Amino acid sequence: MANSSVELRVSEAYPRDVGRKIVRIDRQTAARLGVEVGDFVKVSKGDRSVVAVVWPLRPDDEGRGIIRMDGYLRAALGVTVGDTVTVEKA
Ligand SMILES: [Zn+2]
Ligand SMILES: [Zn+2]
Ligand SMILES: [Zn+2]
Ligand SMILES: [Zn+2]
Ligand SMILES: [Zn+2]
Repeated sequence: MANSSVELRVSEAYPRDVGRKIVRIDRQTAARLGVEVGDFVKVSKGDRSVVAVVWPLRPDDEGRGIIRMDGYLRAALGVTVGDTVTVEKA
C-alpha cells in the first residue's frame, strides 16, 4: 500500500521556527500520516518536494488543516501562504 498523504493549507512559520528545517502540523494529521511528531515528512507541490522534521502545532492551531512552514521552504516549493501542499511520511 502507498503511504497515506494529506493536503494542507500553507501558513507562516512561528517566529522561533524560521530558518529551521521544520514544518508544523497537528496531532490528528500526523496520526493519519502514520508518523509521530519529530519524524521526517515529505512536503510536495506538484513535482517539487522538501523533507522536514514534524513539530507540533500549538493547541489553537489544531483542527485548521494547516501546515506552518517558513519562507525558505515555501520558496523551495514555489508556493505562498494560502496555497495547498501535500504531506506524506518521508
Ligand atoms: Zn485535492
Ligand atoms: Zn482538491
Ligand atoms: Zn520512522
Ligand atoms: Zn501559488
Ligand atoms: Zn496560489
